Amino acid sequence: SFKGSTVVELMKKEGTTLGLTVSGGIDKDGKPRVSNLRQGGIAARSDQLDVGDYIKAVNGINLAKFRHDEIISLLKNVGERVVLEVEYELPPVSIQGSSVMFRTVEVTLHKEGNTFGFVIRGGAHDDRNKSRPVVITCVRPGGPADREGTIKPGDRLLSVDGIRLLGTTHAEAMSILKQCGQEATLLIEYDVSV
Amino acid sequence: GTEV
Repeated sequence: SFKGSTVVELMKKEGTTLGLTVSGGIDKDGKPRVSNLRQGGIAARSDQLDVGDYIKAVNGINLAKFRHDEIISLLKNVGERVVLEVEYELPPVSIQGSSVMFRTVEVTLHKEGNTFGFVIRGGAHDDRNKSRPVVITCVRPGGPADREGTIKPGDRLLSVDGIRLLGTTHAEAMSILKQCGQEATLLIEYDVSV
Repeated sequence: GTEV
């Protein structure tokens, strides 16, 4: 399958874990993968990670040739800055059909912990095999997007304060959301039956 | 898997 990739930076706190559960390794059935994200943890609250994501590398160290326990030792001994290179299954492209119509709605949200409480996946890419609309794949319960109640997994992010996301990469779309201010109006596209 |  064609994969999307993304870089996630997590700041580790002196007396705590990341709330990130990792499965896999050369001695295991699967490759290194996010298998759980602890509720309210650093990893969950980043809004950049999802269960099922593959971890290709931590701090520029490729994980694939490590045994499971070696990957864990690596993660437990990282300093405050953890840099995960992540690969993920691309979001399916929703297409307008006879029974599916697209509509839009403006959603205003305020930040909390510098995030809007949703994960985006996809984005423009030179390799058209990897190129996708920017899809909101997860909405963290209790977070801003969840509280406001409009945005749903599968919805597309079209613009952020009138800045349109067409042609923008995943990294670019993330920066637009980061360099956003504490409030933002987002344009959301979604599926309607018939 | 193992939690970190």
